[PDB]
Amino acid sequence: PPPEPDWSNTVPVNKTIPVDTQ
Amino acid sequence: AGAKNYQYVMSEQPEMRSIQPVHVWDNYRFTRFEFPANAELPQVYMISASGKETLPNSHVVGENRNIIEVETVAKEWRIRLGDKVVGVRNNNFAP
Repeated sequence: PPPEPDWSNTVPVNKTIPVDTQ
Repeated sequence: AGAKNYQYVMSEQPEMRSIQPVHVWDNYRFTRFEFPANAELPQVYMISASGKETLPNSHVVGENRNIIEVETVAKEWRIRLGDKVVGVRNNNFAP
């Protein structure tokens, strides 16, 4: 079925964040 | 090596979760897209200054080549593959 981004809940693409803890 | 800014937002749909990009981060030079290792790597488009979708030169990196480094930075990214699509938007724009 046709996908199409409805941005229903609009979920970011950054959750882990690459910083590397030291 | 410095302080980068990766602010992205993708449509939350459980139907297009298959090609849903894990995480995304850009840089003053190039931008990289992290995708699942069990999933396939789709094609990421970009909204030109015209108004239509254009497919920029993409690259592959990572320990499993599950990454897609695009040679350009925009505010709107359209990930399409097969019969599914995932709308992504960058809310920050560093360059």
